[PDB]
Amino acid sequence: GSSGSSGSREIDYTAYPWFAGNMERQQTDNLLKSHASGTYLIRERPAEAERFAISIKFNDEVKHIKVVEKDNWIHITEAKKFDSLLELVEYYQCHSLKESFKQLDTTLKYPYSGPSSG
Repeated sequence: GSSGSSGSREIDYTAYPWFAGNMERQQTDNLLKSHASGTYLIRERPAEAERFAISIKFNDEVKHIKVVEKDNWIHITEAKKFDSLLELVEYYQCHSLKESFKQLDTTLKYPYSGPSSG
């Protein structure tokens, strides 16, 4: 129960096309693997502290990153703080993910499968 900090309106991550939510892991590596070497997506995980994740298809291998939410902040591997998930995404969207993971060098290019209605 964070005391002092309040929240009037939180950013809706489920409004973006690159939003996946609580999809099926296997489904992620099944749809991503097929996608191109630039398909990224953001999924959520059943946890109090870590309730966010990011999966991007790069190097013929689907990588799954974990998000940490502490002190009303959102970041990964405590390498860089961001006002919120949105920021963290917009950051890599242009800056390669090498900074956090050398082995991984890419930037959110295209979204995931996408919500196909109809």
